[PDB]
Amino acid sequence: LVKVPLVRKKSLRQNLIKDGKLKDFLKTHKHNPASKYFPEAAALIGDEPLENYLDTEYFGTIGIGTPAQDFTVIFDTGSSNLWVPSVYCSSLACSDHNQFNPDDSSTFEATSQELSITYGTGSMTGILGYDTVQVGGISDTNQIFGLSETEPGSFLYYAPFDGILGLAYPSISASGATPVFDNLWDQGLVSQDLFSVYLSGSVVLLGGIDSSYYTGSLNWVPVSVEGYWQITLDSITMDGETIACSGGCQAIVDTGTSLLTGPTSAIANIQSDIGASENSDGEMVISCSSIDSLPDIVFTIDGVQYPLSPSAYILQDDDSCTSGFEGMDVPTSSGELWILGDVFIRQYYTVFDRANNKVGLAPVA
Repeated sequence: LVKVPLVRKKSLRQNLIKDGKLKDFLKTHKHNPASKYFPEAAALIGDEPLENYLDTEYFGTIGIGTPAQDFTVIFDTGSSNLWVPSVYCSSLACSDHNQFNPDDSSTFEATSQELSITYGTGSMTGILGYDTVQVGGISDTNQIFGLSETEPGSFLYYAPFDGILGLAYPSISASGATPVFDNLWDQGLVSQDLFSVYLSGSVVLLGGIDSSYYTGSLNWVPVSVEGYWQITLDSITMDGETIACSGGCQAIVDTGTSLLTGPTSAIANIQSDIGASENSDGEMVISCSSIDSLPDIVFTIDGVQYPLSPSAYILQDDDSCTSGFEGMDVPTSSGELWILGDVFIRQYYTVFDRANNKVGLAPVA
């Protein structure tokens, strides 16, 4: 089976906290995760292009070129581009990361096309090139990717990743560059037009489904809008009570974030009920000792119930327990939108099917 092992590491946020940098940032910027998903939710003043990856926790490794140069990357279902930093990246922030040197690669082919990458909070500038990408043991030849050269923000210096490998639909790829998964499929390098994610780290399984990772039967849900891995949510309940998504709503399955993210108001209510409070470094801490007294939250999808127990929605680290919930302000006309991140995936093995445009889910084993 083609397996890409994932390692769980402290987040960019945690690193910012530990260096005492987060406070100042937050005082002068207004963070809205909604900006990754809507061209309209952007920050007016965006000097931190990677702000939206504050909370990513799982990373994988890929090789690029001949012979291979390695990089740690985020396997992101909420984006579609592949990019890594160029050796030409002079910025301070590029300094202790792996960078790609095209001169060292006998298979590299330059292009004159510019890459402009944005995740809603400022842009990164670079160049597009082709090379062979080593992923899960496979050699993905003629893969177009970006080499970033301009200021990526101070956040990169503290990030546990070098770059990002997008897993969404091609419709949302900047410059229409072909995504990794599409090129693999196009070249007949994978068994089937689908992929699955298992979080313990865990693995990204390319072109397969492994029954060892779940119990029960898989439940299939159609993708409702092709672009992100977007589905229809039926409701959200907390103590038998409907707390949000009344009469249905939209949800995006996103591996590039660890948290459950939803509209500010629903969220403010949930935080209050679970006993969380916000600290200086701007986190919602909860007492670890209070876990056993919390209620489950249930998402109903296509008429099936997916409960998350407190042990699931509350993150337990070193020196702390933190809330796995976060809020965002979605645009006007946009309807209610929830984002399902690691917290959810860690409990429900997820299958991403491109052949049929559906998502499948089942309780982990």
